[PDB]
Amino acid sequence: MTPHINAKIGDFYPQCLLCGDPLRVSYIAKKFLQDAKEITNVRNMLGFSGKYKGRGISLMGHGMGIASCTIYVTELIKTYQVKELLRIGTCGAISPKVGLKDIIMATGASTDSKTNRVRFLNHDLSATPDFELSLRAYQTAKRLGIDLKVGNVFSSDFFYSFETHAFDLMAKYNHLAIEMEAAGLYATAMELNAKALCLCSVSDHLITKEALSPKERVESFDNMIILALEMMS
Amino acid sequence: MTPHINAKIGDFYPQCLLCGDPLRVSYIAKKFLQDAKEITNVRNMLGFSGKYKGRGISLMGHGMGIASCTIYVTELIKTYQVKELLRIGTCGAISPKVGLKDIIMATGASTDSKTNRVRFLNHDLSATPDFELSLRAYQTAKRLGIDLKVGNVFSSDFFYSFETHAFDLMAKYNHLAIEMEAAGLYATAMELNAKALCLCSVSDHLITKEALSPKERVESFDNMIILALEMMS
Amino acid sequence: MTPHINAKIGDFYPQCLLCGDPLRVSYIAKKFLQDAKEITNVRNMLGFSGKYKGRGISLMGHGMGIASCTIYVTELIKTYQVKELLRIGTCGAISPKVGLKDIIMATGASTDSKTNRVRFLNHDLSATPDFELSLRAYQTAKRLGIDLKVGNVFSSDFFYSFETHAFDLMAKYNHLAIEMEAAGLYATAMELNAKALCLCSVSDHLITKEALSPKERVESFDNMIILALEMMS
Amino acid sequence: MTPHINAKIGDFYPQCLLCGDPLRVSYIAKKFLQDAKEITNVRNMLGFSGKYKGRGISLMGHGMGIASCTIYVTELIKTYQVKELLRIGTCGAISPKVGLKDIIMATGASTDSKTNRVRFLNHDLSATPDFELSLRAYQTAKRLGIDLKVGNVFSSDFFYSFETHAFDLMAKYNHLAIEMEAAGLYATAMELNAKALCLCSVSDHLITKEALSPKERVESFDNMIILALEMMS
Amino acid sequence: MTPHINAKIGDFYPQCLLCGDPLRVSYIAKKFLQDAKEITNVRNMLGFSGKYKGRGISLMGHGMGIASCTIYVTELIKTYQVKELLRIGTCGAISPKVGLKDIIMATGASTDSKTNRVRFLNHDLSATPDFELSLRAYQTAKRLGIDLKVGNVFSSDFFYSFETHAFDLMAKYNHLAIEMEAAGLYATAMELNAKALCLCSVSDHLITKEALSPKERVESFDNMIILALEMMS
Amino acid sequence: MTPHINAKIGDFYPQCLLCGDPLRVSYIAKKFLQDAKEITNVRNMLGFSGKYKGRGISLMGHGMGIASCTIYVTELIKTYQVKELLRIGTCGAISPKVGLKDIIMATGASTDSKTNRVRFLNHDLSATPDFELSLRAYQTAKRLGIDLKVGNVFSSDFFYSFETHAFDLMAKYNHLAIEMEAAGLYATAMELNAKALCLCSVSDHLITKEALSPKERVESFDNMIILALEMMS
Ligand SMILES: Clc1nc(Cl)c2[nH]cnc2n1
Ligand SMILES: Clc1nc(Cl)c2[nH]cnc2n1
Ligand SMILES: Clc1nc(Cl)c2[nH]cnc2n1
Ligand SMILES: Clc1nc(Cl)c2[nH]cnc2n1
Ligand SMILES: Clc1nc(Cl)c2[nH]cnc2n1
Ligand SMILES: Clc1nc(Cl)c2[nH]cnc2n1
Ligand SMILES: [Mg+2]
Ligand SMILES: [Mg+2]
Ligand SMILES: [Mg+2]
Ligand SMILES: [Mg+2]
Ligand SMILES: [Mg+2]
Ligand SMILES: [Mg+2]
Repeated sequence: MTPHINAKIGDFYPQCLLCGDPLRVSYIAKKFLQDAKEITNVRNMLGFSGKYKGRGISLMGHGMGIASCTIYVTELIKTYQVKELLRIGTCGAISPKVGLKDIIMATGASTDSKTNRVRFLNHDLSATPDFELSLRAYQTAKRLGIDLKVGNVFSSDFFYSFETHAFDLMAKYNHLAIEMEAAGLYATAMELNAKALCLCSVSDHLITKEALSPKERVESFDNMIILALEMMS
Repeated sequence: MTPHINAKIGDFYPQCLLCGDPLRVSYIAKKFLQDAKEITNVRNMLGFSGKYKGRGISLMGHGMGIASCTIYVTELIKTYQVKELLRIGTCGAISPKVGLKDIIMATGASTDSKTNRVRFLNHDLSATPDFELSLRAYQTAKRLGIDLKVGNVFSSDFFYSFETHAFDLMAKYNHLAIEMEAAGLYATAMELNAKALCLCSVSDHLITKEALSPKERVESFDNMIILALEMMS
Repeated sequence: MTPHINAKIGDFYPQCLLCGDPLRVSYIAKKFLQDAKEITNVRNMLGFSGKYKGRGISLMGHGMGIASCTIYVTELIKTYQVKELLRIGTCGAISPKVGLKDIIMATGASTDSKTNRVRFLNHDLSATPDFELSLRAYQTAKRLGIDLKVGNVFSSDFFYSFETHAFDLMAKYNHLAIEMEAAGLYATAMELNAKALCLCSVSDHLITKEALSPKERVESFDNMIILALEMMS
Repeated sequence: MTPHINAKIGDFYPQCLLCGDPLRVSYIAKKFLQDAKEITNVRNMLGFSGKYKGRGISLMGHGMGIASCTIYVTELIKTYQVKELLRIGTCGAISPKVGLKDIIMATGASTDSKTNRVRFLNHDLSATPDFELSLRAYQTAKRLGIDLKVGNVFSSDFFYSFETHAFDLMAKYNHLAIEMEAAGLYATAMELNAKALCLCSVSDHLITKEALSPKERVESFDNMIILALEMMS
Repeated sequence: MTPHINAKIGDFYPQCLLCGDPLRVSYIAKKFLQDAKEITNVRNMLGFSGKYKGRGISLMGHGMGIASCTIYVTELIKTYQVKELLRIGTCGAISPKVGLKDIIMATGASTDSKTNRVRFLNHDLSATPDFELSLRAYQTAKRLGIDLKVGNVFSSDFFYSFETHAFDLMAKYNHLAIEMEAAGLYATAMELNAKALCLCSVSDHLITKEALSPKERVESFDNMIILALEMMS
Repeated sequence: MTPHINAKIGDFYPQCLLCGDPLRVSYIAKKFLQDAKEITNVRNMLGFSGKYKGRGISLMGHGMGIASCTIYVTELIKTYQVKELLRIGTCGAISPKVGLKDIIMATGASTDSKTNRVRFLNHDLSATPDFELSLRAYQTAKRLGIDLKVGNVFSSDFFYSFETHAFDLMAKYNHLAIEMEAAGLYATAMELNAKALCLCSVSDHLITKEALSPKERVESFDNMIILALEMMS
C-alpha cells in the first residue's frame, strides 16, 4: 500500500516492536514468536506478525537514522493503524551512570537533527515518549528484576561523530547514551497522536572504547527483547 | 549568601516546592504548613520552611520566565543543598485533551527560548523531569483520586505571544498548555544533577477562551498544592 | 486589570521609573517621593505614584530577565498609558573603560535571548533607546557633574553564565557591562511606539573581580536614583 | 569488519555503484553482472562484487536518508578503500524542466538537514560531486543517446514533507527533484577526498502527480543502471 | 599599503566622511572642499583629503553592502588611523514618520546579514553609533534648521528584497528606512574602537512608491553633505 | 534604466564577463577588445561592449561582496537580457592542492552569508554554476594547456576573517580558496534561470602566506582573462 511497506491493511497488530536491523527482527520472529508470518519485505525491510504467550504482536524494521525511522513509523501509524510502538536497539554509552549490557529507557531524546525545528516552528521540541508506556516498562523491569537505567538519550545524525569533545557535556545533562532514531520516533508519534517508547542496550562505551563481543551482544540484547515482549503482554 | 536569597545555609530542607508568585508561596505557608518561618525575602521573593504532616518542607518563589526561574533554582541547588524541586503553577491550556481545573504533569518542556541551545552545543536539548518524581506524582494523584493529565508543556519567553497562530500545531504535538518556566527548571536540574518536576493547573483556555473565576482558581490551586505536599511527605 | 498589575487605569503617571527589585522601588518611594501611594502589588511586584519636586512620578518593579520585564512594560504601555519608561538597575562590568560605582547609559542592548529574533523576522533587531531620553540623561548627568559612561550593554538570559570566556570579546565590541532586562525593555518600547532608556550602576566588575560592599551598593545606587528622578523633573 | 559491513578487506573494487534499496542492488547484480558474489549483508544491506564487460565493479546498498547513507559511504571509503562512488536512485520531480523517465545528474545537492552545518562551522556547505565523474556521465549519456537533465536536487530529511508549499520555489532555483541522500554522499566524499556523483530517475512528479507503473519503473531504471555501468567500464 | 587603498600612511585626516558612491565622493571634493587631493583610487574607489572652513577633512568611498563597507572601514581605522567616520548615503523609506528629502540619523542598524552573528558568538549584536557623534549631529542640525529624523535603519544584504511583506513590521519597530551598509560600519567601528555615525537622505519611499527626480536627488543630498561637513568642522 | 547601470537596453551582448574591479574591466576592454565602447559608469562601476576575435563580448564590474555582486547580476539578467555570465577574479588559497597563479573553476560556492538562507526557506542552498559553461571552461583550459584546478570556493562576507582557524577544515572539504562574490553570482543566476560560472586566480596563499608582487598579479590575471575570452569565442 505504501512505497516502503507491502503488507495488506490489517496485517499489523495495533502494538508493534521496532528495531533498526531487519535481520534482528527476523531473529526475534523465529526465536520468540509463535506462528510468525512475514508481512512486508520492501527494500529488505522485514516485518512480521505472530504471537507471544498467546498475544498478537507485530515486529517491524526501520533502518538507521531519524529520516529512515520517520518513514516507517509514519506509515505504520497512518496506513496500518498501529497505536503503540516500542523501539529497541543498541546504543553507545557516554555516561559513567551506565555500563556495558545496561538497558536504558529514554525519557527524552535530544538531537543534532534539524527535523524537529522544521516540524516545530523553528523552536525546541522536547521529544518525549508516552508516559503510560514508560510506566509499563518501569513496572515490567521491576517484575523481571532488571536494573533499568532511566534518562535521556542523544539521537544523532552521525554514527562517526565530529563532536566527540561534547560527550562529557551531554552526559552532564543526563544523556546516558547516543543512538540515531529515538528523537524521530518520538516526534513522529507526537505528530500523529500515537504512543511510543525507546529502550536501548549498551553494546559499546564511547568513553572507554570498551565493546561487547559478538556473543555477549546477542545475550544482552535477548534480555531487552524479553523485557519488550513481556511489556507487550 | 547570594545576590537573590538571604537565607542562612541550612535553612532550606532538601525538598522544596516552587511557584512563580511569592504571594502564593506565602499563602501555602500560612494555610498548609505548620510553624512556617520566612527564610528569605530578597526582591520580595519569599521562601519558607515549615512542616507538613511532621515532614520538613521548604517553599520558594521563582518569579516569571526561564531566566528568573534559572537564577533561583541554580542557587537552591548549589548553595542551599536542595535535592528535589517540585514546581507548581498555572498555565494556559492549548489542547482539547485538557480543560480548566485539570492538573498537568509535564514530562517534557519545549521552548522558544535560546537558553538550551546556549547550554547544549546549539543542538536540541529535550528538557525532561526526573522520572522517579514523575512516578511519585502519578502514584500520589491516583491515591488522591486526581485525574492527572500527562504530556508536554511549551515554556515561552512570551506571555503576550506573537505566535498564537501556532498554538494548534503545538497541541497537535502533545503540548497541553503554555507556561513560562518549566524548560528552565528542567534544564537547570539536568545541568546540576538534581531531581525536578513541574505540575500545572489549567486556569484559562487560550483557544476556546474560557476562564476560571477567582474563587475557582483558589479551589483548583488548593487541589494541586495538596497533591504536591502529599508527594513530598 | 491585568494578571500582573492591580492598579486602576489612571493610577500611573505617564513617566515611570522602572527597577527589577520591588523592595528598591518601595525604598525610592519612601526616601525620595512625597505623597507616595502604593498602586499595585500583584506577585509582590510593587508600584507607586508620588511627587518629586512637585512633579508626578510613578515607579514600578519589573522582576528579573527579559521575559519578566517585557510583561510589565507591555502592560504599562498598553493598559496604563505610560509613555516614558526609565529603567535603572545594577550590572556586572566587563570593560576596562568602567569601574565600580560608574553609571552607564545603554545606547544599545545586545542579547543572547531569542526573543528579538521571534519578534523580528528571525533577523537582528538592534535594540536601542529613545534618543530624546538619551539626550536628557546626558544633559542631566552633565548638570549633576556625573561622569556618565555611554555604550552598549549585553542583556543575558543567564546570571550564572556559561560563556564567561566571551566577556573580553563583548567588551571589545563596546559592551560595558552585563545585565538581564535592557534588550526586552528596548524591544517592547520599540514594538509599542513608546520612549525607553536604561541606566545601570556598576556594582561588580566581572573581570577585575572588584565588588562593592553591601553599604557601598546602597550609596552608589542613590546617585543613580537622583540622576533618574532629576531627568524626570 | 566495520559495524555495518561484514565484507573482507579487499572484497570491494575501487569503483562502486550505490543505491538505497538493497533489493535493487541484488537485482542489478543478477541481471547485469557476471560472477557476482554477495560480499556483505549486515542489516540485510547487501553489497556485491562482479564483472561488467570484463571489468570488476562493486555494488552497495545505503538505505534511506543522509544519516544512513553517510554511515555506509564513510566505511566504504575508509575501511574498504573505495575511490569512486556512483549513486543511482529514484526521485520526485518538482520542476517543469523534467518529466517521468528522465535521468537527472545532480551537480549540487541542497538540503534541509543540519548535518552540513554541523560539519562546516555552522555555515553553508555547497555539496557538489566530483567534476571528472560528472563529465564522464555527460559523455557516456551522449554516447548512449540519453537526454541527461543536469541541475540541483534537494536532499530532504522528509519523505512526507511538511513544506510542500516550497516546491515551486525550489524548482525556480534549479532544483529538478527531491531525494533523500545526495547531500550526504557529496559531503562525505568531500570530507574524505573521494569521487562521488548522483544520478536519479524521475519515477513520480510531485507537482503534476504523474506516476509510473511498476513496469515503467523497471524499464526506466534499467536505462540508468546501464548508464552507470557503462560509465564505470 | 592595503589591497584596497593605495594612499600613503598619513594621507588621511583623522576625520573621514564616507559614502558608497565614489562619484559622489568626487563631487563632494570638487564642490565643497578646498585644495582637495585624490589620495586613493584602487578599484575606482576614490578617496580625498582637503579642507572645509580651514579644517582638514578626508572623504572615502566604500561601495555597496556590508561586506564592501567593512573592508574599507577596517583599513581606514587599522592602517590609516582614522578615528571618526561619518557615513552619508541614500535610503528607501519604509515608515510613515518620514518622507522624501528627510534626513535620518541612525541610532541603531538592524540587519538580515549573518556578519554580526559571526562576529558576536552567534548572539544579537545591537549595532549602534558613537553617542558623542550623534549628539554633534543633533546640535548641528538644530543650528542649521534641519528637521533631523532619528531612529533605526535596517541594513540589508538585498537591494531587490525577497521580504517586502516585512516592511510594515520593521516600520512598527522604529525602522525608518532601509539601506545596505550601516550595520557593517557600526559593527566594524565597535570592533576597532572608533567613532562612527550614519546619516541617510530619503530618496525613495518604498511604501508610497514616491521617488525623487534626478535633479531633486542632487539638491536634497547637498543639504546632508553640508550637515556632515559642518559637523566635522 | 536602473539605479546602478546607465546603459541603454540593447547595449549589452548576451554574454558578459564580470569582475569586481571596474579598472580591471577597463584594462581588459583596452588591451583585449576591439571597438570597445563604455556603456555604463554609475558609481564608477564601468562596463563595456566590444569584440574579441570578431565576436561580441560585454564586460561589467560588480564590486566586492555578495550584496554588491547580486545587485549588478540581477540587473544584467532582468533588464539587459544577459544570458551567460562568466566571472573572473582573484582569491586567497587555503588548500595545499593549489599555489600562487593557479586558476580555479568553482564547481560550488559555499558561504558564511545569510543571503541563501533568506532566499531558500532557511535551508542549505548548494550554490552551483551552469554545467555547460563549466564544460566549456574545462575544454578550453585543456586546449590552452592550462592546468585548471577544479573544486569549491568559500564566498565570505569577510576579507579580514575572524575564522582563520577554520581554513584547514574548509580545505579538507575541497574548498580551494576564499573569495567574496561567487555564491551570490551563483544564487542569483539560479534564481533568474541564467547561466553563470566563476573562475579565480590565486593571488595570495592564506596558509603559507605567499603573495604575488604587483606585476605578477597583472601577468597571472592575463592568463585567466585569455581563458575567459577564449571560452566566450
Ligand atoms: Cl557504538 C554506537 N552505537 C550507536 Cl547506536 C550510535 N549512534 C551514534 N553513535 C553510535 N555509536
Ligand atoms: Cl493563561 C496563561 N498562563 C501562563 Cl502561565 C502563560 N504563559 C504564557 N502564556 C500564558 N498564558
Ligand atoms: Cl554582577 C551582575 N549583575 C548583573 Cl545585573 C548581571 N546580569 C548578568 N550577569 C550579571 N552579573
Ligand atoms: Cl516520489 C519521492 N521520491 C523520493 Cl526519492 C523522495 N524523497 C523525498 N520525497 C520524495 N518523493
Ligand atoms: Cl530606494 C532604496 N535605497 C536603498 Cl539605499 C536600499 N537598500 C536596500 N533597499 C533599498 N532601496
Ligand atoms: Cl587574498 C584574499 N583574496 C580574496 Cl578574493 C579574499 N576573499 C576573502 N578573503 C580573501 N583573501
Ligand atoms: Mg540498533
Ligand atoms: Mg504561575
Ligand atoms: Mg537590578
Ligand atoms: Mg531510491
Ligand atoms: Mg548610497
Ligand atoms: Mg577580484
